[PDB]
Amino acid sequence: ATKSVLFVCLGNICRSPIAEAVFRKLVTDQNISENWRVDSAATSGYEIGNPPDYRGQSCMKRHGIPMSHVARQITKEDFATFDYILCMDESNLRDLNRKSNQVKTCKAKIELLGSYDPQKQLIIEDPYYGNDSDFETVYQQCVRCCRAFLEKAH
Ligand SMILES: O=C(Nc1ccccc1)[C@H](c1ccccc1)S(=O)(=O)O
Repeated sequence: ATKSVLFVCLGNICRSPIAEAVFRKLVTDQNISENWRVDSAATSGYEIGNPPDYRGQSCMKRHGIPMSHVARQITKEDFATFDYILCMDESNLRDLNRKSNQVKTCKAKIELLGSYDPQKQLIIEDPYYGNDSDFETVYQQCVRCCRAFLEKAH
């Protein structure tokens, strides 16, 4: 039975495509990518059609994890098809819950990705107005959370 996860952030050009790429690498490394549908989407329409922010690409290149995506906004269908929708911050979470209540079928469990962090850094903060170190922190959070999520979903 194929499992599925959608990572979600505000623009879908940084936090969620990083989480998506980190997770895809993890399952590929453990020989189970074929068992997973992995994707990412945005709560907003700010960046639809755009590639991941290059500041995030720079970070990912340093860690040797390839990343490619075209930003898209989450849709009503996503709530029906995904097992998990894992988002970055409380604002994302409130929007996703609002949207989920507008559809008939919500298969997805909607949660903060950070709820999986063994180090308990609950929020994955938007690094848009931040510096290199903020992108690195996002990356590290995604690694820790994705590993924990794969090991045992809530
Ligand atoms: O879209 C974003 N923020 C945002 C900030 C201001 C206006 C619109 C979007 C976020 C982002 C962070 C770093 C570099 C690019 C984008 S994301 O949610 O992580 O993708």
